[PDB]
Formats: sequence, C-alpha cells, structure tokens
Amino acid sequence: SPGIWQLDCTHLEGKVILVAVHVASGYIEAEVIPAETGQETAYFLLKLAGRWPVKTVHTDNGSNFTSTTVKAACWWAGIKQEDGIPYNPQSQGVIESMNKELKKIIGQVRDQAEHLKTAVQMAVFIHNHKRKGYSAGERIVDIIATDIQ
Amino acid sequence: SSPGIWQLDCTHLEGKVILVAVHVASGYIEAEVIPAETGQETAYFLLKLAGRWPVKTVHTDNGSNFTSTTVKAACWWAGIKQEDGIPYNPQSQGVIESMNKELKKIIGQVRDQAEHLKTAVQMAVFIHNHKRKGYSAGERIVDIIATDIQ
Amino acid sequence: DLKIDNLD
Amino acid sequence: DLKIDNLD
Ligand SMILES: [Cl-]
Ligand SMILES: [Cl-]
Repeated sequence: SPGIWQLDCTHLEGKVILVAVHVASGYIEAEVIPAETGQETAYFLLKLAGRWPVKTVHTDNGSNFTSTTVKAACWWAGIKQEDGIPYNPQSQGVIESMNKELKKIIGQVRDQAEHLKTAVQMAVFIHNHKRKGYSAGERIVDIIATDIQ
Repeated sequence: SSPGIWQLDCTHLEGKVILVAVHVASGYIEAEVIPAETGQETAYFLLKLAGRWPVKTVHTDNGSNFTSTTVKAACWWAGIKQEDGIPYNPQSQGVIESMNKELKKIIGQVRDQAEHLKTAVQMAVFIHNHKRKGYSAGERIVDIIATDIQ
Repeated sequence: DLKIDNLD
Repeated sequence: DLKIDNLD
C-alpha cells in the first residue's frame, strides 16, 4: 500500500482532468488534457512514476486498462497495471466525493486564473496541503518513508 | 530551512528548453519541456511543484525569472520565498552543470525509444530519481522531508 | 488580465 | 512508430 495509486478522470469546461490518487494518503497529482487518450494517460503515468515510487496503478476505465500504449508505459516505468473494479464499494464513493471537492475548489479559484490548467493546479495545491490533523502531502511522505525504513 | 529548498535550472536541447527544479539536499528533480523560458511558463511550473512537495524557498535560475512579476505572483500564491541563485558557494555552478550533462546523457540513451522530447525528458527524470548512488534521490527526498515533519 | 497566470 | 509514445 505505499506504492498503490488510482487513476480518475473527470470533466469540466469541455475538457478532461486526469487525476492520480495515492490511495493510502489521498494525495493527488492532476493535469488538464483535451481528451482522455491512451497516449495522454501513458505520459501522465510516466510523469507520476518518475516522481513517486509507483508500484501499482488501478486504471480509471477499461479503455486505459486495454490500451497497449498505457501498458507500454507501465512496463517502461515498472508499474503493475491493474483494473479499477470497486471490490470495496467504498472506493466508488471516495472517488466521487474527491471529484466533487476538486470541482468545488476549482470554482473557488477559477476567477484568479485565466486558464483551467492553472485553476486545476491551484486545486491540487489546496487539496494536498489541507489539514484534515495531517495533510495528504504529509501523509504520503510519512507512509513512504516508513516503508523505506 | 533545507528540506524545503529548491533550485531552478534551465538547459537547452533540440531547440527547446528543459526547465528543471532540483531539491538541493537530495538531488531529486522534476522537469518539463517548454518552447521557450517565459515568466508565465516558469510560474506555472513552480505552481505545479509547490502543489506536489513542500516548497519553502526557490532559488531562481536567472535574473529575468527573479524579476518577473508573474513568477513573483506564483511564488506569493503558493507561499514560496523567491530568492536569487547566486552561487555564493561556487560548488553550486559545478553541481548544476554536472546535473545538466548527466540528464542530457540519459536523454541520449533513451532518446530513440521516444518520438517526442518530452517523453525522453520524463524518462530521464525517472532514471535520475531512481538511481542508487546506497539510496536514490527519490528515497533521500522522502527521508529528509519525513524527518522534518516528525 | 488581472489573473495569476496573466497579470495583464 | 516503434516508440513508447507512439507504438505505431
Ligand atoms: Cl475524453
Ligand atoms: Cl528561451
């Protein structure tokens, strides 16, 4: 579980926001792309895996699970690519509540930013620094360091 | 306060610009390819970086990004102390130069697995951060920050 | 534009 | 293209 991440794709303003969630901490990384493609999802996973020790990714849908481009990046970066079936139905709810929270935050900043991508990165910053207590950014470093040691 | 100190660095390849942020105490890096190095591109990069790690201070890579009011605006937004990048310790010039040469070397070793430069650069970030020199830079940065949080 | 990403 | 980012 220090190395487990879940992909999530949500839409706003006619664009797509791709998110990766570190399941044990709730920390997130995200980007805006014009549409979800295997190439875009593959590049985002390559970025993520160079920045954190990504052991497993639960893909957000069956097209990204099937995509040989996504499989190629998960091979390149040493990630086990898995499905995203909510065997624990609580996963459904956690992801949906996360997307609603991010869109809330995005609306709260949206007018400080000309482009949606800035607003989304402001929302990533506010989400990861929010104390819920510890923040998700503290929790993910705590968990990985504990695992390293 | 050294778990939170980062240095910006800008290097060029293939007529494009690779912008890098280095976490000084660990040598971990994040990087991106942009067509040219503008205050707006630098500001967005720093907003990204500060949402992902606890960035207290950024030493800017040149006087144009230190002066830029867009860069100062992002550092205000994200709560970063924007500082100059004067190598008061001359060992910094050498460390940055050797880092750029290493990354370009890695990029060349992968460059033909990637159609676009941005893919090769992210492959080079992955290889740099996972290399054990024995701990890797990615392990050093998590150890350093966790030690600070505790 | 009075925005963080476009001060104009 | 036989590339990781363009398998064609
Ligand atoms: Cl789409
Ligand atoms: Cl330039």
